[PDB]
Amino acid sequence: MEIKEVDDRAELLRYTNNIPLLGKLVNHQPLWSTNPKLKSFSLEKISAPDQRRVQEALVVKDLLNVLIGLEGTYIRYFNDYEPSDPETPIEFKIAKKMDPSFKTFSRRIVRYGKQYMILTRAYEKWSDTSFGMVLQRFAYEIRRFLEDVYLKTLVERLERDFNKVPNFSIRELEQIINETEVNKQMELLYNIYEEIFREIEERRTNQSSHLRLMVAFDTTVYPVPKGGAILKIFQQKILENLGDRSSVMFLKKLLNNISQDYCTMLYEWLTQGILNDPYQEFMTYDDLERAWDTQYFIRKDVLLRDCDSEEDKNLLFKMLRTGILLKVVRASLQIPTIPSNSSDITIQEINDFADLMEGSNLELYVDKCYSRANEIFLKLFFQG
Amino acid sequence: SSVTLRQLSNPYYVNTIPEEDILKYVSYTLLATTSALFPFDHEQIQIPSKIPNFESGLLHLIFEAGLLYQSLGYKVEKFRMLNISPMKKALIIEISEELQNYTAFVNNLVSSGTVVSLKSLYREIYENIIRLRIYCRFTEHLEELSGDTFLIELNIFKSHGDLTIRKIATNLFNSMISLYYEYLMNWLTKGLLRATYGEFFIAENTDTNGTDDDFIYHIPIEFNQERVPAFIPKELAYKIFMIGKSYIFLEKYCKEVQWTN
Repeated sequence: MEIKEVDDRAELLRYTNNIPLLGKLVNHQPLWSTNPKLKSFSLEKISAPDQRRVQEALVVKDLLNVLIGLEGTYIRYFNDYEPSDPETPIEFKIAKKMDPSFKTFSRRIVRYGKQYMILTRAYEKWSDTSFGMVLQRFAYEIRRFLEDVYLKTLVERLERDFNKVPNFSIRELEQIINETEVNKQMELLYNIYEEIFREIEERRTNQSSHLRLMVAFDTTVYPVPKGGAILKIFQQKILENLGDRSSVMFLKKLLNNISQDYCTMLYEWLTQGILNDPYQEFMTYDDLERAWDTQYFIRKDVLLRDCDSEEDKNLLFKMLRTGILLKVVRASLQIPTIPSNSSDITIQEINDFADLMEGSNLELYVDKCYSRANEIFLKLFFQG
Repeated sequence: SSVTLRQLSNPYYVNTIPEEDILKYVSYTLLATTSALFPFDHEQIQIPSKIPNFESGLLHLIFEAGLLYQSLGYKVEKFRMLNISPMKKALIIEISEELQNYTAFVNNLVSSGTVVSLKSLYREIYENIIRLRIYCRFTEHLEELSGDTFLIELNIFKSHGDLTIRKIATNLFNSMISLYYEYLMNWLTKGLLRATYGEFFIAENTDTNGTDDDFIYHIPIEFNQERVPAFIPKELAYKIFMIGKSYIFLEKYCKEVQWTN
């Protein structure tokens, strides 16, 4: 195919004030559709049954690029694609002059490149501090997935077979993608994306829409669901994948690797009385960051459970009180931390969120923490 | 059939440069050096028409590392010539270490001979790209910016959900806080304010107008409460201030030299 001249020069982007911490810092390549570097070859010319395999070879070469988010020579980014725009949806168009059987395979394969790019871009957006550590860890896991699973499979298996295997074919690509279940993993991630995304849009849309404790609610709904608001998505998705052991296993693993810092934060609150929430994802926030009798606020929107039932309200308050008593003790003793040997009650870290949320376990975990907080507190008050 | 699809697609790409040749010059691009295939201009990499846009899209994704590398290398070289706070040197040094690790990694991939394609290469260096991007953004403002501000920002990032980010922020933080600690020691053990470049909350103030030019009524030490870092209790910062002031008083005016030493 004849070569066309395009002044293709790679450079770093000048404006970073509008780029997420993990966003791309390099200009996109010139597009085929406006600046092809090659005269195209109509595939019509090789539609013949004896040349048909060649047509397929050319099509597969594009599919490999489509899967990693690049346009090809027969499959192109659609008409409104705008590579400099983080908000532009991406669709692909398939050259009309193509064997119709390939055109249908292509649509089925192409959709994954679409998901790939979306997930890629989404995790980059989520690298901002504005989204919270729960989402950021998820964004991490997405990125990690793509590096180690998606692309690894693609290169080790598909690029490799394209280059090395006689009888390698387009029908095989479909089989392999499903064979490794990478598409299910992506489909789940994609659907999580869609769920959070639509949730964000709903939130964005809705701009107009006994204990001696200073406990106020903060009914603010955040544009970005954070903390429990995210963890709930995962829980709900698991509940929608019931019976698919592979899928739920994946989702559970994933959730436990997302909730890990959340759990740590909760643990310290409950065993140390330490509030440390730089991204404002934890319920129970207060002022100042003397004057110790400050108000505590409950971010209803980041809660793991509703606070409408009596039982969960009671649990929430117990968790709150637990940390407060510990906070008092740390202040009173002028210590950074309360050691495990400060009491006869020792409490293990939360290392499995999903398990903690299985029912009853949370209440007991908290009760143990609470009991401990009182043991320590009372010893101080009646001895110290 | 008897051939792979690559063999069949081949005859249409005969006018273009194969991946073998591209890989032979990629290692140079990745270290931001120039080459015969990819002349590396001051800030741009020239891609020949002989490499289709099909592959160019990947090369941009790959080449970004070389460009980021270059940018960080310049940040290092610029600052290497300046009289700056040790706190910045700590950041700079960490950048140089990252660049050294980057380099070794890249050289190892190339020398291993196991990279046979660009898709493979890209995937293999994917993480390094991410790491450089993180640093590149952290160094974006490494100019007109104090050491404490950086420590604060890093503390935010130390809590970031992304594992790579928190590791990087942590390492940068630790490299810098170590020298912050040294400032505290100089003050606490010597009453010394040295090489702070305005990046330490306790300051010398000898800008007098006859109001004790000889420092017999006051010791020309003051501190900015607003510059006390987040990790030091304000009350303690006060004690720190007073210890060094007391040190000075005793050593300089009371001449309690044997004791003080």
